[PDB]
Amino acid sequence: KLSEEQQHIIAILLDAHHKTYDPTYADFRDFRPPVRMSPLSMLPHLADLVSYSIQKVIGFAKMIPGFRDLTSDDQIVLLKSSAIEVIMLRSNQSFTMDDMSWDCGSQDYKYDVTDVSKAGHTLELIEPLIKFQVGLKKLNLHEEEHVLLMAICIVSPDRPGVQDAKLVEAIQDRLSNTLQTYIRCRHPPPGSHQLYAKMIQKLADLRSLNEEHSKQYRSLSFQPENSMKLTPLVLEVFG
Amino acid sequence: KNHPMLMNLLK
Ligand SMILES: C=C1[C@H](O)CC(=C/C=C2\CCC[C@]3(C)[C@@H]([C@H](C)CCC[C@H](OC)c4ccc(O)cc4)CC[C@@H]23)C[C@H]1O
Repeated sequence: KLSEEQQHIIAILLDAHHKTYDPTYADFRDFRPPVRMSPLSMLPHLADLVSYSIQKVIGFAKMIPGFRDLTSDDQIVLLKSSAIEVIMLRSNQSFTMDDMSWDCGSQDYKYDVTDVSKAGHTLELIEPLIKFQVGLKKLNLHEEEHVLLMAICIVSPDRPGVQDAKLVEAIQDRLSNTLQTYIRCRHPPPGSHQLYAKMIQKLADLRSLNEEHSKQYRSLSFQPENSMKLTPLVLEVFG
Repeated sequence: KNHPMLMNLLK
């Protein structure tokens, strides 16, 4: 049932993810240091973390089968709109339900509600984000499923500004069908029960998170002294 | 477009 084209897709995506996701988190040392101790104390560190994570999401995206047949303008629009969402999705790998934190290997790099709050965010974003993390983590995805969902998130044809939507859809459709078929052949029940649908629902939850994030961004953004603490990439991508 | 860094990282 899983064709050779579909096995190839999955193998490309697993490797691309491995090339762009370091589970030792060694590069975190290059970020401006976190400060816990002060309302925006964590902002430099998390801005840096986000900025790096944008870079890695781009590196992953470039490797998506089909992505390179898209025009530059379309590449750009897909990345601008999906970046935060893929960062949210990829963060699930460090997210632990033990204490509802993202644990990047050491206490310095273990982030919780109060760390995020000290980056200029409120429960308007954080509560539904931790709920996302929890509900995503409970799906217990195979890594194969994880990378397919991130790819499907990026190659989304309804993002506004998209020119060649039909091309975006054919690409996305190839990855949806690979994901559908993978779950059927490799995901045993009961974990497979309604699993595609539950994954598609998470992409819907990410639309709402993206919305709220863009709103908090605009607010922070309006204060030139905080906007100063960001990075040039983050300013370019998040506007 | 005015997205030079993102253009550059995509090429
Ligand atoms: C490498 C990894 C590891 O898994 C660690 C990782 C964690 C991600 C986290 C845990 C920490 C908090 C993160 C970064 C979330 C927040 C909302 C991002 C805040 C930083 C962002 O700066 C660009 C921002 C945006 C608007 C603001 O008003 C203030 C700050 C988005 C996703 C959240 C991301 C992933 O790329």
